[PDB]
Amino acid sequence: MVPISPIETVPVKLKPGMDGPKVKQWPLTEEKIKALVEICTEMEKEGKISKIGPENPYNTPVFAIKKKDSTKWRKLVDFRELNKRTQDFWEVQLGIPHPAGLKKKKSVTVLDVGDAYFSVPLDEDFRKYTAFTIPSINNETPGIRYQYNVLPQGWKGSPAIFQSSMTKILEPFAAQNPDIVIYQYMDDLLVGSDLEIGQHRTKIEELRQHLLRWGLTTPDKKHQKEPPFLWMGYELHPDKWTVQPIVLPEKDSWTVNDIQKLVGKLNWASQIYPGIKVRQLSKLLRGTKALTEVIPLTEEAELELAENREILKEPVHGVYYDPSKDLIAEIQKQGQGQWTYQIYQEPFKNLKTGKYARMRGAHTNDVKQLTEAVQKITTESIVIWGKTPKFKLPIQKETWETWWTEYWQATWIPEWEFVNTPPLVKLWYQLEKEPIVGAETFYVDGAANRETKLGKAGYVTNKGRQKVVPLTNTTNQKTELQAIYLALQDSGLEVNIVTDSQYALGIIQAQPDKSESELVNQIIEQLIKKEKVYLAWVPAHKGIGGNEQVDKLVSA
Amino acid sequence: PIETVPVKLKPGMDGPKVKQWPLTEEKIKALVEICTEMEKEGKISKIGPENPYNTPVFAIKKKDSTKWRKLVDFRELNKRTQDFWEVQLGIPHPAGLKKKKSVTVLDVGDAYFSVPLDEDFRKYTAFTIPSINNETPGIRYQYNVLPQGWKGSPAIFQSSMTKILEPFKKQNPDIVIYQYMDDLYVGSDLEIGQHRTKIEELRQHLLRWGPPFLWMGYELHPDKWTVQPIVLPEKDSWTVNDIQKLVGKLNWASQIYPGIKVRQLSKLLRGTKALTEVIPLTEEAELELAENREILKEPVHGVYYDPSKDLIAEIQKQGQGQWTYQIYQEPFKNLKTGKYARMRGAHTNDVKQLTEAVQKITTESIVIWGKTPKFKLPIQKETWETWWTEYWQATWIPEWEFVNTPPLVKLWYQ
Ligand SMILES: Cc1cc(C#N)cc(C)c1Oc1nc(NC2CCN(Cc3ccc(S(N)(=O)=O)cc3)CC2)nc2ccsc12
Ligand SMILES: [Mg+2]
Ligand code: NA
Repeated sequence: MVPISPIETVPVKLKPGMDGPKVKQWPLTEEKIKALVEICTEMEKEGKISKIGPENPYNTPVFAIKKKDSTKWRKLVDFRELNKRTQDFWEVQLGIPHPAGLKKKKSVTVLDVGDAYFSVPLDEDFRKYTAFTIPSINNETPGIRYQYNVLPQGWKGSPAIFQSSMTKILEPFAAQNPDIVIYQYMDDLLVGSDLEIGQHRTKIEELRQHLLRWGLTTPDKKHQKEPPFLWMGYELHPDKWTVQPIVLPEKDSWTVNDIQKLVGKLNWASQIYPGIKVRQLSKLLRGTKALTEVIPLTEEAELELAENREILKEPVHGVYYDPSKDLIAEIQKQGQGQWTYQIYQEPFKNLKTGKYARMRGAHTNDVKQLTEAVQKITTESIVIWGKTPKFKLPIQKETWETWWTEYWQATWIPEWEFVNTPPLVKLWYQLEKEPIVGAETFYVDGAANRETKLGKAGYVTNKGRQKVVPLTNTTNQKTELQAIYLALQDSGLEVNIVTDSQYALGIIQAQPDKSESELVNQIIEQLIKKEKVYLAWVPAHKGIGGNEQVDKLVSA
Repeated sequence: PIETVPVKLKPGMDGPKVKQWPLTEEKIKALVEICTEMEKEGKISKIGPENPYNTPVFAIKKKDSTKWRKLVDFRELNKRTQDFWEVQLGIPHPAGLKKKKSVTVLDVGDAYFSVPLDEDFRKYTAFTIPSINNETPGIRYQYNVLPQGWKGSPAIFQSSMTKILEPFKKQNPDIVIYQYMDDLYVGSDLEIGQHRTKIEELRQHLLRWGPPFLWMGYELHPDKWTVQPIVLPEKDSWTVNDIQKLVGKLNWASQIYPGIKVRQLSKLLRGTKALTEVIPLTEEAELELAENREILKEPVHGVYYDPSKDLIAEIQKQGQGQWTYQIYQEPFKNLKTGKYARMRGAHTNDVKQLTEAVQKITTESIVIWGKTPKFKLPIQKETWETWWTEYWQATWIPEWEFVNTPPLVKLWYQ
């Protein structure tokens, strides 16, 4: 007998106030009962469970299930009720490594820890809550009652406690073997190193030697799966990586659930397949929640999908990470608020790719979206590589300087350089900071009747130019924008505009280059064509000449 | 320090469960070294999966030092921690601190590590040192002693601190000492030469009565803190545009001050004149402008600090490295206004300038009222939350919200 260290128990509690489960055991056919008795007898011989007396008042139902070609009954303890009453745990397995952050490893071994899983004892004070009952034949004797001594499969705390127990056991081995890397996730231990296969096979042996100190038997993973390893949806190859094959289904009838899955594949694929777009396709699922509802594809959605198929023709792969090289991120504008990017160290060898879609909004511009793409890539890169990449952006240094020095908000982009790859992000208009000498001055106003929705918009200028246009089905805010639009339409290349509309100033001072309001868009198009525009605000109803005059002309 | 102080959360509130945000590799390595030493010293301990709570942690470099300092973001735990009246019904905030010619700020947070934390409360201080690329489970710790940045630390330690200061306070009856979170604010009216030594005097106390950053001293001069009243231009020739901006400014100021009138000035703008045309001021308009100018000299009326209400700080980017701000509880009743310029370290980084303005404004709020304001920041949330931890150098963290629509009133403080 070689003394083995005991695996430290994790103390467990039920949620405050709640009690253990008390679920009645279903009736079972005589066949299922016999099957369950044999299973539990073996489990008891192995120490996984133990018979209990009648004092225990808790109970969890147990079932017996059958398989396809394996002529077997399997045991099944339905811990759904007990899980609702078990405390929350720290789940240490939220995110998984991204292949683009990994470094190459000459050799990789895969161990199986499914049986060391059962060496993890369950907190003694908590076992009583795991009681279950095998009904007796014909209900003529008391049901055989058991409770678990180990982490039950399907119990709420088993994954976290097992993971934590393994990490604690492996801690010293990993720390005293800096030349290997150990990835534990699930019942698989994944060990890699840059050691020669022989010297690597010994580290593996020493790892068994170490795991044995807690009596953990761990042989090689049966049927060593040839490369690539199929893991978390990736194809991990020795020198390259990729998602498993992405096959876009061909269909004449596209339904809600089809387009969702189509975006999922396209999104999962956009991490290496460069240039994937998904607006139009994601657009088609605006609000519907009936996954069986069929939706016609806009001709802009067929063009987008056909563009995805072409990108999906030939598989693409990414390279692993080299900490001695630079980390570079390059961004391209795709249109319709869509952005694509590649992260690489050497040209033409992407670590990974990605995309960004603009946020919901009535008004926006390309520089704000580009800034948002940079922040997303920044945070993604800190997760994967622990550092910010150097950016290559399709915006002139001079454009950025003008933008941030004049923008009313604070804004910042990290170290970056211009890359001349059209379309370039630019500023489409810049308002004057001071009134323009020699430029005609337009005093604009609009107003609308809230009851009838009839309105007026127009202007009077210092040269005696005037216009009032009658409008239907409008509102105050629309007439205020229409007035500025009219002044832009009717003026020369340089113009001073005086408005009292705080609503219009709020929009224009946000410097949109595109809007979902056709009227704002028309104003942007006019601003683009001007040489100089000074926009001045005054308070309404204060006797400010011009303003007062035009306010009367439009208030009917 | 033997006996712990019984601490509990507020009724019907669980512990914090706040996600750890991603950290650069150099900050992770820094935290790994720091926490390894804290663990050897018994200040923190590894925790098991039965602890579901979490508070974010990052690393900073205090102003003018090269050593990484662990910074826990206890904001969630603080608002969930029971209100404290640890021995008395409350220590009155010293209204005289803001008047002292010089106030030096000491990082005395390390003193907290000598007091054990109530064993039942420790699980709520859980934090995670994250791994890069999710390649290993985060390193999980909880505090065994009063943590820096936690609301309860100064409260529980207040008894121990008062005694350490007694002799110093007994000897220097005119020096004002105020404690906020991990910081000690020490104001005197004597000159910096003896102030610096008198500050060192207080350090040795803390050093004999007991630090990685205690050697530092953040020097302030609140007596020289300048406010910003509303000013109107003084011109010999007014254009139409000048008068329009003036009437707009006075209309805004009339929400703050009574008796502001713009009738005579608006009277000058009769007609539809070119913006650049010069308009001579009538005698009626000049008098009106003079009466408004006089009104704006006097302070705002009925402005009082309500300790039960939040302080609100708004900030405007004025360009060229200049920033204006106003602190208030009710709109148009400013308790403090100010203006900053030439934020050193970032002539080409807006966000770093804004982060420094937030810290300086919070420092003024602590001195004047003893609490931090809720910020309205002129920045998009995603930009701010990506970068502010890179320039943060204070051991506390205020609350903030984001302004997405450009305020029209930026021009009025310009
Ligand atoms: C060890 C491990 C394996 C797998 C798999 N499946 C996944 C992860 C997340 C693992 O965990 C870590 N993986 C790495 N790097 C990678 C780099 C590339 N490969 C592909 C591979 C290499 C060699 C052969 S080969 N020629 O031996 O057949 C076959 C396949 C695996 C190792 N780095 C770390 C750092 C901390 S954990 C961790
Ligand atoms: Mg009007
Ligand atoms: Na355009």
